[PDB]
Amino acid sequence: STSNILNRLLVSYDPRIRPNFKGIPVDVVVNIFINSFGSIQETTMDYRVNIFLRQKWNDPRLKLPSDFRGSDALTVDPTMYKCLWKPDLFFANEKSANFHDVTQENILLFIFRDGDVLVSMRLSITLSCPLDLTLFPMDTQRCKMQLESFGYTTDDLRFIWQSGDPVQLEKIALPQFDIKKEDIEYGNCTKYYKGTGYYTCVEVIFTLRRQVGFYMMGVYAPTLLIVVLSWLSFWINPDASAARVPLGIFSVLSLASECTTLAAELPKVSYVKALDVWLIACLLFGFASLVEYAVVQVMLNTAAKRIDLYARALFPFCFLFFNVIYWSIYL
Amino acid sequence: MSPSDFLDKLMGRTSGYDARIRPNFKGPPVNVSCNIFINSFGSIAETTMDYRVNIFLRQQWNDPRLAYNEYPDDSLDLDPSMLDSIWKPDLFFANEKGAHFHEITTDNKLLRISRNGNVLYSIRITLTLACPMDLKNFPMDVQTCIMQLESFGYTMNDLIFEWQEQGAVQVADGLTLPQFILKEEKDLRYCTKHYNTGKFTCIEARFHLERQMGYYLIQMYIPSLLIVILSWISFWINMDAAPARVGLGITTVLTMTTQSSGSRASLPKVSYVKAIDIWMAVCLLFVFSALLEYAAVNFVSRQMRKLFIQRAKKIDKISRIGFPMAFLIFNMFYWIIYKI
Amino acid sequence: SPSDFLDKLMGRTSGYDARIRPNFKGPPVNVSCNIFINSFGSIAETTMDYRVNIFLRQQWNDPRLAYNEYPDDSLDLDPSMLDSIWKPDLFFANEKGAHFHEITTDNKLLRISRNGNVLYSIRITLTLACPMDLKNFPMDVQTCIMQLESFGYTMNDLIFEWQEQGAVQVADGLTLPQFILKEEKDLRYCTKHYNTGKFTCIEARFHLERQMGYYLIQMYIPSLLIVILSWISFWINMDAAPARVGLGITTVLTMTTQSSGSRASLPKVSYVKAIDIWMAVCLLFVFSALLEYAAVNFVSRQLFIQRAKKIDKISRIGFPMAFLIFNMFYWIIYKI
Amino acid sequence: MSPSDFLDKLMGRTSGYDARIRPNFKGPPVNVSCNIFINSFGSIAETTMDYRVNIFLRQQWNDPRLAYNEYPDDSLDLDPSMLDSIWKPDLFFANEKGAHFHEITTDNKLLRISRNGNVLYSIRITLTLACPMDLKNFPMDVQTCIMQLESFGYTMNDLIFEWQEQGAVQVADGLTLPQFILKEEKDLRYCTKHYNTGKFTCIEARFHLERQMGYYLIQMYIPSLLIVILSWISFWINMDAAPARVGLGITTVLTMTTQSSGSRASLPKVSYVKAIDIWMAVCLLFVFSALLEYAAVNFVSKLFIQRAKKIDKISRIGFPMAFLIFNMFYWIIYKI
Amino acid sequence: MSPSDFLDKLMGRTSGYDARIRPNFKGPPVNVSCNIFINSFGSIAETTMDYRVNIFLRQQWNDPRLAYNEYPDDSLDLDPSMLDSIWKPDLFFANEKGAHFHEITTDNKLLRISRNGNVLYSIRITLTLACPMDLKNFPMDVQTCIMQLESFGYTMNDLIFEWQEQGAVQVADGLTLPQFILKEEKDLRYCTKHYNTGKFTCIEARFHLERQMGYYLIQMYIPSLLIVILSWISFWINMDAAPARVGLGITTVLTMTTQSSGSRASLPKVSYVKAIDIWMAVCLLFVFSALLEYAAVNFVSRQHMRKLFIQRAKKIDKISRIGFPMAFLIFNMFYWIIYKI
Ligand SMILES: *[C@@H]1O[C@H](CO)[C@@H](O)[C@H](O)[C@H]1NC(C)=O
Ligand SMILES: *[C@@H]1O[C@H](CO)[C@@H](O)[C@H](O)[C@H]1NC(C)=O
Ligand SMILES: *[C@@H]1O[C@H](CO)[C@@H](O)[C@H](O)[C@H]1NC(C)=O
Ligand SMILES: *[C@@H]1O[C@H](CO)[C@@H](O)[C@H](O)[C@H]1NC(C)=O
Ligand SMILES: CCCCCCCCCCC
Ligand SMILES: CCCCCCCCCCC
Ligand SMILES: CCCCCCCCCCC
Ligand SMILES: CCCCCCCCCCC
Ligand SMILES: CCCCCCCCCCC
Ligand SMILES: CCCCCCCCCCC
Ligand SMILES: CCCCCCCCCC
Ligand SMILES: CCCCCCCCCC
Ligand SMILES: CCCCCCCCCC
Ligand SMILES: CCCCCCCCC
Ligand SMILES: CCCCCCCCC
Ligand SMILES: CCCCCCCCC
Ligand SMILES: CCCCCCCCC
Ligand SMILES: CCCCCCCC
Ligand SMILES: CCCCCCCC
Ligand SMILES: CCCCCCC
Ligand SMILES: CCCCCCC
Ligand SMILES: CCCCCCC
Ligand SMILES: CCCCCCC
Ligand SMILES: CCCCCCC
Ligand SMILES: CCCCCCC
Ligand SMILES: CCCCCC
Ligand SMILES: CCCCCC
Ligand SMILES: CCCCCC
Ligand SMILES: CCCCCC
Ligand SMILES: CCCCCC
Ligand SMILES: CCCCCC
Ligand SMILES: CCCCCC
Ligand SMILES: CCCCCC
Ligand SMILES: CCCCCC
Ligand SMILES: CCCCCC
Ligand SMILES: CCCCCC
Ligand SMILES: CCCCCC
Ligand SMILES: CCCCCC
Repeated sequence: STSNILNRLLVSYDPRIRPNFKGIPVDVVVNIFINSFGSIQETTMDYRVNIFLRQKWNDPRLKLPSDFRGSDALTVDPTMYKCLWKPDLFFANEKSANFHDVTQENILLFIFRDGDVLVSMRLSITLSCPLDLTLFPMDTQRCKMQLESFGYTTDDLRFIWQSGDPVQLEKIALPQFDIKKEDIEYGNCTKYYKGTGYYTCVEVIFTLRRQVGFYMMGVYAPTLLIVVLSWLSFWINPDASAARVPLGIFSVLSLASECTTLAAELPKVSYVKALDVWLIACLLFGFASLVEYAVVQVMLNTAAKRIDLYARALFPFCFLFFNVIYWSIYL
Repeated sequence: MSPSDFLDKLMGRTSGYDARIRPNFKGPPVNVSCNIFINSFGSIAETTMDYRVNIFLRQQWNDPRLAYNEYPDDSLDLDPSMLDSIWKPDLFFANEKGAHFHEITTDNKLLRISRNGNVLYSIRITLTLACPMDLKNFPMDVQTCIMQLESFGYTMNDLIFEWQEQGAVQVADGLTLPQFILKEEKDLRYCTKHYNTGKFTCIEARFHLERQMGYYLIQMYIPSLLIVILSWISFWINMDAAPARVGLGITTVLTMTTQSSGSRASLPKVSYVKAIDIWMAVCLLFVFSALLEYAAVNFVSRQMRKLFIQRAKKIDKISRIGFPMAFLIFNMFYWIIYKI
Repeated sequence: SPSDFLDKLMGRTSGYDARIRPNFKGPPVNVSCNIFINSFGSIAETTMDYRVNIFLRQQWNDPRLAYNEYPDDSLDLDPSMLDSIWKPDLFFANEKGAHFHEITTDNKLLRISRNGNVLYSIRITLTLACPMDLKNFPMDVQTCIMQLESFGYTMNDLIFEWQEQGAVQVADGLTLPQFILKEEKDLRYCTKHYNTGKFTCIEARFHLERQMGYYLIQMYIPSLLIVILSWISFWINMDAAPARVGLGITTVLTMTTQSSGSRASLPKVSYVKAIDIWMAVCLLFVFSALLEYAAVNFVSRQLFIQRAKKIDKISRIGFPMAFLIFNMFYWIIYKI
Repeated sequence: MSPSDFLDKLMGRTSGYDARIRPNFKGPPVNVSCNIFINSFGSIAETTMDYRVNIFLRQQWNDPRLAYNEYPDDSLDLDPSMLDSIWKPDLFFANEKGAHFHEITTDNKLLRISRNGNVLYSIRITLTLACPMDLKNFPMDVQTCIMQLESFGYTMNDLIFEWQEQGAVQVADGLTLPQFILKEEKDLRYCTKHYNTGKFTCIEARFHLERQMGYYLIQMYIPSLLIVILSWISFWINMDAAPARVGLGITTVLTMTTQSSGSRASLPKVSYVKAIDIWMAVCLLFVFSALLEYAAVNFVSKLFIQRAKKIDKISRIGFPMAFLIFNMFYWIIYKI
Repeated sequence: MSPSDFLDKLMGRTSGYDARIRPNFKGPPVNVSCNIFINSFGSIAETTMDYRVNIFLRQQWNDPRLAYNEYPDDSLDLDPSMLDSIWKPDLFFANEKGAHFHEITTDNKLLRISRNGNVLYSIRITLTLACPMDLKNFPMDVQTCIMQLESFGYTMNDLIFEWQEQGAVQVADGLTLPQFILKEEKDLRYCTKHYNTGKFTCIEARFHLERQMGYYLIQMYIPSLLIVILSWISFWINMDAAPARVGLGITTVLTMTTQSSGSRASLPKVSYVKAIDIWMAVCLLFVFSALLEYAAVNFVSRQHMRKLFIQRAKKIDKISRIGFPMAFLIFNMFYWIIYKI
């Protein structure tokens, strides 16, 4: 009849035996369709991808009978994969992954004439990638996606990327990142857990380049404005303490508060980053401005005009020199 | 005519109904007319670019092997404990970003088999959909968030989705939202996907969402206007009060910096320039230029000795009469642009 | 035997099809409901929702469940068998998320009476959603409701009604932070008219008043202190221009910080709240104090001393009365 | 002998053990002696007024139809994967506010059927219980948080709950907490409640939690004493000048306000006044009163100079004594 | 012959294998050798005092009634779908504080029955264990967070847990942690519990975790040092600038108060005094003393036809100016030498 073909195929078909039980390992090809790439969270060293994971192997026990109509493809319901052997492909970077069943369990299953199967189930994997926060506002992170088997050694199961396009993203447009080209290198990733054997592994590496725009609008402009404010504080030179000290005080305090606030979000990594270097240098320039005013006061309490003229001449030059060096080094 | 016998005869053991083959198998694809009902909208997060909708998805296909002749009724009602033994479409929201059913005191499914073969099916889902936002005109944007109904198990030639002709997207009567206000017209386009494994079906609805201007306007424009007027009254003070003018300028600069930092902190770390960012930058620039022109006047007054004081007072008067005019010009120029 | 009685009443040797309503092809079976609020609380403002831990009960009439062996009238049963009985499928129209409770066993109760009445009491935990009106935010009177509503049948097949006496019971020790629950609880009707037919619905209203103590103290006393600080800023020598302008500065900064905190503690609603007006008026008073001092300085710098002192004195004797009259009007309008 | 056959005969398919009817049916009720074992207490969330406990709830009733004579052993241990086919008590926590089992590598249950019929049952739950808290003496409070074990399906006439006679509530030896400390003596009373549907048995245990002063004491009181000493030193300046007196004073008030905001940011929106609030307000009042005194002295300021200096001296001598009297009175009030 | 027949004969319908009785029933207890494989640490929170670990628990007991002889292979591999029908140990973590399995595209179990009867069993767990921390030397502390494998359903005389002799706790190759850095030596003590019901076996491993000082050092010591130098440059000014110096002192005192308040935002409300609270208190005290000495100098200068008051005020200013920095250096040396040993 209609379903009698699949009933005949699955009768006497033990789902607890892999294809070619005593023969060669089954070659499973893997294809990934990134439906939506999520936002990477620097706080917890992780991001949330949403993929249409696809697998395709050869099962000789599932050859379609010669009485089957239709050219090649025999699609079945999503509620029938329970009776078919499936590779135990799991993600080695997952933190808390999830299935997807909004109306029915989202799993597709094609069967061809030669016995090939195609499971294209949908996942919501939440990977974790260790970031490198050196050169923080201008960095290019590489976040991975490791797929590997669990219960079968290399003698039984192995994963090979599809010869076409293993990744088929079309439009992503991350809020603060942009991915253009990625490498599928380390194709082979086979791990060797001690005393257990060789386990197949495949790996995809992305290149999450970070856009500078927000940070160039976030700290660069306010900090430059405060430094120029300190410069014009040099400019007046009224020798009035109540009008000259508060400018340097406000510059130093604003730099300190801005640094603390902007660093209160990133993960507590322990090494100097570009943002910290910039903040420290600008805060040091403000403090040096205040020390310059102090030395003017002590020398005036050879004249203060000469030293003030020298300062007004040299601090803008020194700041421009530092800015050029910083941008050239970090770009 | 016992109800127990009739249900078993129509589906189950003594029926011959295989709930694994689609209606009209090996033939034309089966249409699935869909019509959602927005029970409760809202929870429009900005950071995660997602909104939570509580729909009531309905769909009615045509299964020819479910027709009955015993009961004279046409709109026969069935059990939410029975529809697990009949074939159903498997539409999934392509941007669901997480979803869950609802089960309180019983499941939340409705089944209604018609006389000819039409089968109504209405479940209650609570999606948390994802829609990318364009925050260029952030305080006055008109967002467009969408949902994409689409199956997962069949090909284009096996299962057709269409919207209902009349009244496809209904809305709860007393629905209201914070901030945004939901429009009346809802576009119903086609979103048919071409994946690597064949052409698949995709029907989508568009909800056009405006943004109310009250909270943003008040809480991030009135303080800015007040601080700018404070800078102007800093202009309108004695020239000799150097510490007073310096302190007032410093306070205005600090207030603008803090307000800009606070305004930037409620939105995702987007790259481009927003609409409120231009306003905050211009206000900060005006405050800084005000303090800088005070600094220039103070420098000029120091370095004909009497002529320098006269020109310093002239510059101060020109500033006090011109700045406010320039700010008014900027205000009109800005408001006329972001309202068109 | 008790096992044989249960088997013949329900299950294998019973013939009870647990899929057909009682009184089929006839009048609808009314289901009398009565909740019992075990523990209220967790009224969040940002998410515009509250959590209630109800002890829902309902008792319909099933004619095909009568028994004659036991002389007892209220025969109690095992919560592991009430899954083989037709049950109403009521759902909360604004549940926004809910779950059962299963600790050490399920948390259901079944009790079949002699004539056929069947009690059914489960312990659910809802997090219901209620739209709020924050116009009079420090002194608002919320009205958050729950809507019991059927989903399976049309009105002609299932009707929901409340009990005549004690429909909504409240735990004796039920206490809340901030809000205090009223005593009267309205029991209205919410008959829905969907596109698929009429579905029965019953709703209960909880009148929730808000205690004014914490809000009063925290965001009213500092405002009065800052206003009095500006008033004593009037009470200082005219020559102390830097001191007066700095004190005006710190008053303005304190008002700005407090306004930012108050606006950030609440959801970003479009309209103006009752406390935002207070903050705005206090900030306007402080800003006008700074403005009038600058005006006095300008007049004095340009007989001028006498008129400047007269302006200062009239300001010092005039703003306190204006603030008092504003306070009286505000409190009389927002307490009626 | 076949243990499989013995188990099947005792219960299961070929046993006739209907696991849906209470032991001693239509007869006397069965006591369920309970004795918990707190593995890990803590997480005293003050904002949400709840705490998390990880108990090892145990209970042992008497089932006459489980008596066996085949095996010679008495304390026969069973498999935690097959105890779902016997009668089990259905106690629930009346204020659980959500709870879940633990299933790691296997279920976390234990079963032990004695020879006479005693059946041990020890599951591993993780509750997050709810206890209303009273914060009148906020830093020196003695909280009382409780857990209410209570049955759900059966009536008081069909069931009795009792605690174990000796060592009812055991505590892990290495248990420790931040902030609070768990007392050794615990109260175990009865909570037999009368719902609308009948009397349900209930047993509750009381946990007494003191509060360590260490963090609060230091970080909320030592800065206050330092600022008060600073204000006294501000008194100890001569005619000096504006900054000497005003400045010292201007910092003092500014820091004591910072102290205010700090003591404020960590508690729920409670209405009545806390205990730390009284101290913080009095410290702010002393700073403000010192500033007001300084002002009045400045307003007064050769005979007027003499009286102003005498007022300053009597202030510098009297204010420390008044502060000491207030401190002693406050501490005696809050330490009795 | 038939693999399906072999599987059914070994366990299932035609087997007689009851998966409810422990191996060596009514005999010696069955030892279960355990060895975890830490895949990744992370999320070592201070607020809740817990750390999330993604372990790869393995164990191997001896089941006599699983022996086979027809197949020549010794390390016969089975599926993670049919291991539910065999007896398994029920070890639980005494301080798991919540945990869950991993189920993606399948389960994440493994079954490997050896020739003699040894049965490997390697599931993938994601624990969030609870470890009470000691924050005395908070920026320079060394933690010791532990996990305790322990059986619950059986008795010490019916189930004993032991670690493998060689390679008991493996570590992922490229494993790294933010903040903390993991040591190499890990202790393996014993944990035999004595509950009310009797003796239950338990075995624990200790992970020694040091803390990196980079982030804390930079962004909670550099601002304090800079503010102290700010007080010093306030010292380095003439005494006529009374409003300027008093304003700077006010700002610095407020800054130290705010920084000390922001110190405790990310730490639990622990009772005793920490390591860095002493540093913050000393910095606040130094700023406070700077303002205090300015007040004293103003008092001395204004106490005044003699210039001796001005001369002694200038001497006081100079001696404090040259002395404070030395006192700060002495305090810094003492603090570092006593908190780095
Ligand atoms: C990967 O290396 C492993 C280990 O030698 C080997 O078994 C396997 O053939 C290799 N596979 C690929 C894809 O190169
Ligand atoms: C709708 O159903 C009919 C009958 O099965 C089919 O012929 C038609 O192709 C389907 N929809 C479309 C327009 O493809
Ligand atoms: C304890 O259990 C027995 C069982 O028959 C019952 O009669 C008695 O009332 C229960 N309560 C007491 C007194 O412990
Ligand atoms: C487990 O080791 C103990 C200790 O020697 C021993 O009694 C027992 O024989 C071992 N396991 C077996 C084989 O039952
Ligand atoms: C997307 C380019 C942004 C360039 C920098 C803009 C700075 C604006 C603010 C200047 C004070
Ligand atoms: C209904 C529109 C309301 C717009 C905001 C009005 C604010 C008025 C007060 C400003 C201080
Ligand atoms: C962990 C190494 C610490 C080295 C000493 C740092 C001293 C910093 C303060 C210098 C004044
Ligand atoms: C983790 C290495 C830290 C090296 C010292 C950094 C010092 C930065 C501040 C310099 C003023
Ligand atoms: C790990 C090396 C640290 C060197 C000393 C750094 C000092 C930075 C602060 C200088 C004021
Ligand atoms: C002022 C000196 C600060 C650095 C002291 C370093 C002491 C030795 C540390 C060895 C780990
Ligand atoms: C790349 C080395 C950075 C060293 C610390 C920062 C130095 C700042 C100098 C202005
Ligand atoms: C470990 C004992 C702590 C006692 C309270 C805090 C004392 C602080 C002294 C500076
Ligand atoms: C308004 C709160 C009064 C609390 C009791 C009295 C406190 C006296 C402190 C000196
Ligand atoms: C929604 C229109 C707002 C217009 C504001 C104009 C403000 C002019 C100062
Ligand atoms: C056990 C703590 C004692 C704290 C004494 C503080 C004394 C301050 C003057
Ligand atoms: C902290 C800055 C001290 C600057 C001293 C300058 C001395 C010049 C002779
Ligand atoms: C137990 C910690 C003692 C810290 C003493 C610090 C002394 C600094 C002078
Ligand atoms: C991609 C933008 C870089 C801008 C560098 C700074 C130019 C002044
Ligand atoms: C202000 C100088 C910016 C230089 C950017 C780098 C150019 C190669
Ligand atoms: C905004 C300042 C106005 C001053 C007017 C003085 C007459
Ligand atoms: C003064 C600018 C008015 C703009 C009105 C836009 C509707
Ligand atoms: C879109 C850019 C608008 C600039 C306006 C400047 C007044
Ligand atoms: C009901 C609260 C009244 C407060 C009055 C404050 C002056
Ligand atoms: C009912 C409250 C009246 C307050 C009046 C305040 C003047
Ligand atoms: C209890 C230890 C106190 C140390 C104080 C150091 C200043
Ligand atoms: C720190 C800058 C000093 C400049 C002296 C001319
Ligand atoms: C800010 C620019 C200053 C230039 C002085 C020659
Ligand atoms: C896009 C550039 C905007 C500049 C505003 C001053
Ligand atoms: C702010 C502009 C000042 C120009 C002085 C000549
Ligand atoms: C601030 C610039 C001043 C220029 C004087 C000629
Ligand atoms: C905004 C330009 C102001 C110019 C004043 C002279
Ligand atoms: C608000 C505009 C004021 C202008 C004064 C000259
Ligand atoms: C009952 C509230 C009292 C508040 C006193 C400031
Ligand atoms: C409803 C508006 C009230 C305004 C009081 C000043
Ligand atoms: C127990 C605390 C005493 C504090 C005395 C000032
Ligand atoms: C200052 C007196 C404290 C007394 C504590 C019992
Ligand atoms: C004055 C009361 C003293 C109490 C000592 C225990
Ligand atoms: C803390 C510094 C004291 C200096 C005394 C001369």
